[PDB]
Amino acid sequence: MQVSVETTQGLGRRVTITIAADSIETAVKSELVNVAKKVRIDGFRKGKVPMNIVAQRYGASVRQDVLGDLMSRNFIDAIIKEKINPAGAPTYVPGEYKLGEDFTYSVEFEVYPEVELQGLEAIEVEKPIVEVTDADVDGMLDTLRKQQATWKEKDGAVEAEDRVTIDFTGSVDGEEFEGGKASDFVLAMGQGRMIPGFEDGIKGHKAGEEFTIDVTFPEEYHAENLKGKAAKFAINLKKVEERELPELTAEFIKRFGVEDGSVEGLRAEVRKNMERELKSAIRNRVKSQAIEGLVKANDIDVPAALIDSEIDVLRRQAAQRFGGNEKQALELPRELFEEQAKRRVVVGLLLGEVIRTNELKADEERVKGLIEEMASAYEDPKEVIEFYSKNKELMDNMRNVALEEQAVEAVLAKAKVTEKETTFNELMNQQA
Amino acid sequence: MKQSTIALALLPLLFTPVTKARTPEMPVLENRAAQGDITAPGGARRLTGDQTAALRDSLSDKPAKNIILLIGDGMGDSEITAARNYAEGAGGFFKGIDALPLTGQYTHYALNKKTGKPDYVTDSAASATAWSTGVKTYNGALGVDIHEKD
Repeated sequence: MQVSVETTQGLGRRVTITIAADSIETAVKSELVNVAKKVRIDGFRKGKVPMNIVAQRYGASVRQDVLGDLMSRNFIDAIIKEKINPAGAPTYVPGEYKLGEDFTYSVEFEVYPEVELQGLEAIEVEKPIVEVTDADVDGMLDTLRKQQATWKEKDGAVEAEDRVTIDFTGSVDGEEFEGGKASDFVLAMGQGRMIPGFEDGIKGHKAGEEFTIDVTFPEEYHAENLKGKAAKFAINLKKVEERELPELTAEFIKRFGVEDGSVEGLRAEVRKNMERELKSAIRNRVKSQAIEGLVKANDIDVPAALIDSEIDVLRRQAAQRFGGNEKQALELPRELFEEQAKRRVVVGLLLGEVIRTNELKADEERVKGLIEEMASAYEDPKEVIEFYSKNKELMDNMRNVALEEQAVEAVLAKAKVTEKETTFNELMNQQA
Repeated sequence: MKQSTIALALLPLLFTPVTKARTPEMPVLENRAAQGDITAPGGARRLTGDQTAALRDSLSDKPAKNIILLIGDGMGDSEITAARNYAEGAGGFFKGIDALPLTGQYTHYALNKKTGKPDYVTDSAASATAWSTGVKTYNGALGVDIHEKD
């Protein structure tokens, strides 16, 4: 087998294979007897026409399909004996097929660069032991009751978490500008949509007040000479409205779906649900910082195949949410995702190398722990266990994720993984 | 107010307009389980909704003469297929079983297709959540969906 390899497109090596005329002539003739047996022409063969004659004349049509077949079978033949580690779509640049001469063609295919795993000590991870108490579950339930709070008017002392009805005079340098007021204007606190500090005046007065506060504009204000400029606002605070922490009635408790819809039942049920979500959240916490640090420790330029596979996945994932319109995905540029797509594949190669190097397999006690801790949310998860035993495509994937988790922990073994006993709302970053 | 000389015309200084545009009629009250939404009758079929509008002849035809059939929602369940149709949570994701679908058996190119932060949405939002007692919180339909399938 005559081949001429030249490293052209970096990882893309051009193994210019030359399939001999006899190899082609044999394979076309071998294909024609396959067609003859299929269509039963082999039985209708009178044997007065020699097979070399039908090979060149009638097999002239089939020459093309046999060439492409041979290119694929000479590719896999080549990479094994040449000890090459291939990658990408093998760019079969097909040279001119001279009928009777050799078919030369340049197979430009990429290679997999094996992952030079450097010091995993460079990785720094945090393991925050999130503790929960009755004050934490009740305080969180209080926050949820403030999300679902029925707001209603009151009169007298305003507080710093209310919303009110004012009527202000918008002024700069004490000069009221036109458009620059708002009458019966309902202003709410905490929300950083307004001017920073503008809510301040409201939060420390009565529902029968009129006063002018000194508050500075935002630097996000659409006037340079006015952005972060100290302005005057004659806040006519005419009403104040307070939230009502809703009724802790057992029927209201279970309205959310609290199956144990009692008071201590609300606290207990939401607690055991908190820990079950926090189980997966703490796993994702330590894992995400592991992966962050892993790639922060390690760099590899991946062949175009895997990156562009992830590009296409991310294009569909994006366009799905970006309208969901007909196939808009396929037009999104490589550079739209290239950095983070490469990053995704880099992790896949890092952990793939951890699997190979450390001979790290999916451990059945880790599959045990994973299934049971996930299904611990259920009292009797017959659905889950039976779905494994009746769908091995997910059951092996249960071992694949367990494989990846053990991979991460084997990397954590070398990594600077600090640990601390932290407050409840640590991983619970979003309350509003 | 709309002119060059600031005057909050280039940026409304008050960011809560309201303007009594749909003063709490329907944008205030939750319809609970979609009484007048999704299809039209949230529970029964009724069929007398369009009666006063024009006609009572379902709508046109569609599978099973539209969704006006009195009784027979469990198109499976009788033999063994479905077993319990939707099973409260409509399958959903976790109420089903699944934790990561994808197409790659023994792959490691997963990671970022559930991260939340610049990849999906949010960072767990594990502030309680709770009370996920099944609950039909995802799509629940049959007969004909997407390009004409059951």
